[PDB]
Amino acid sequence: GHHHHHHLEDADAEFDIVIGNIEDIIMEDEFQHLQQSFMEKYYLEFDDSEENKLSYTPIFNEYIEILEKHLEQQLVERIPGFNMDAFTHSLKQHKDEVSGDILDMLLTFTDFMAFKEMFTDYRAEKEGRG
Repeated sequence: GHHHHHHLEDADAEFDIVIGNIEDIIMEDEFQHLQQSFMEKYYLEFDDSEENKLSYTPIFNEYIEILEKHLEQQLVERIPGFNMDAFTHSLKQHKDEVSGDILDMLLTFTDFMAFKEMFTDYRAEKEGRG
């Protein structure tokens, strides 16, 4: 890992979809549950990854795998509580069953206040917070 930039679209529509909604859901997890669920059903009911040209196939898989991997371990060990990041939902399967609602309820001991503080600051500012 040693790059940073945005591009592609027509090749991987689903990617751009989750990407945009991801930066937005950063404030609300539920939002992702709905959006993601939509793209998931549509995608699964259409095609899968490993698409695009012969160069995009690997470049895409690697890239996504890199971020997904890092964010995966982070989100997994995150368990902040309050609607910190929906990345978890689209990360594994669906955190809708238990989001900031119940999570923050008990995990209130340390809501996303702190977690999101640094996490969001980087994640958001990274996706293009503004």
